[PDB]
Amino acid sequence: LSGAIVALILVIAGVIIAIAVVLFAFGLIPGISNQGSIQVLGSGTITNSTASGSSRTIYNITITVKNTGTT
Amino acid sequence: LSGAIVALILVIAGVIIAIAVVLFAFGLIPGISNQGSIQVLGSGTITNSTASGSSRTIYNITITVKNTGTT
Ligand SMILES: *[C@@H]1O[C@H](CO)[C@@H](O[C@@H]2O[C@H](CO[C@H]3O[C@H](CO)[C@@H](O)[C@H](O)[C@@H]3O)[C@@H](O)[C@H](O)[C@H]2NC(C)=O)[C@H](O)[C@H]1NC(C)=O
Ligand SMILES: *[C@@H]1O[C@H](CO)[C@@H](O[C@@H]2O[C@H](CO[C@H]3O[C@H](CO)[C@@H](O)[C@H](O)[C@@H]3O)[C@@H](O)[C@H](O)[C@H]2NC(C)=O)[C@H](O)[C@H]1NC(C)=O
Repeated sequence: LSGAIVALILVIAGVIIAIAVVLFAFGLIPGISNQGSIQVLGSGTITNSTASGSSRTIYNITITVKNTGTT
Repeated sequence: LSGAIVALILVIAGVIIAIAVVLFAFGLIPGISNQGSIQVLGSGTITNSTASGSSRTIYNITITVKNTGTT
C-alpha cells in the first residue's frame, strides 16, 4: 500500500515546487533593470588633497554622475 | 476438526483486517493530497519601517500573493 501513498505526496509537492520556481524566475526580472541606473558624464578630476607632511596620500575625485534610477 | 475451523476463522478475520487497512489507506488520500498553494507573484519590496532611533530595526515587506488552495 505504502508506495502509492508516498508517490501521491511527491507528485503534488513536485507540482507546487515547480510552479513556485517558475514564478520566482518571472519574479526576478524587475531587479535586473537597476543594474543600469548610473552613468558617468565627461572627464572627472583628481586633486592631491592631503595636508603637508601627512602620513597618508589622499586624493579628491570629482565626477558628474547621472542617476536614472528610482532610488 | 479443530484445526480447520481455526484456519477458517483466521481466513475470515484476515480478510476483515486486510480490508479495514485498505479502507484506511483510501481514507488517508484526502488529507495527504490537497493540491494548490500560496503562489508569490512578481517582485515584492522591503522598506525601512524603523523610526525615532528605536533599539530594534523593523522592515515593511509588501508582496503580491495568490492563494490557490481552499483554506
Ligand atoms: C601631495 O602633496 C604632498 C604635500 O602636500 C606631497 O608631499 C611632499 O612630497 C615632497 C616630494 O614629493 C616627491 O617625493 C614623494 C616621496 O617623498 C613622491 O611621493 C612624490 O610623488 C614626489 O615625487 C617632499 O619633499 C615633501 O616633504 C612632502 N611634504 C610636503 C609638505 O611638501 C606629496 O608628495 C604629494 N603627492 C603627489 C602625488 O603629488
Ligand atoms: C508598512 O506598512 C504599514 C501597514 O502594515 C504602514 O502603517 C501605516 O502607515 C500609514 C502612514 O505611513 C506613513 O508614515 C510613516 C511614518 O509614520 C512612514 O514610515 C510611511 O512611509 C508613510 O509615509 C498610516 O496612515 C496607516 O494608518 C498605517 N497602517 C497600519 C495598519 O499601521 C507603514 O506606514 C508602512 N511603512 C512604510 C515605511 O511604508
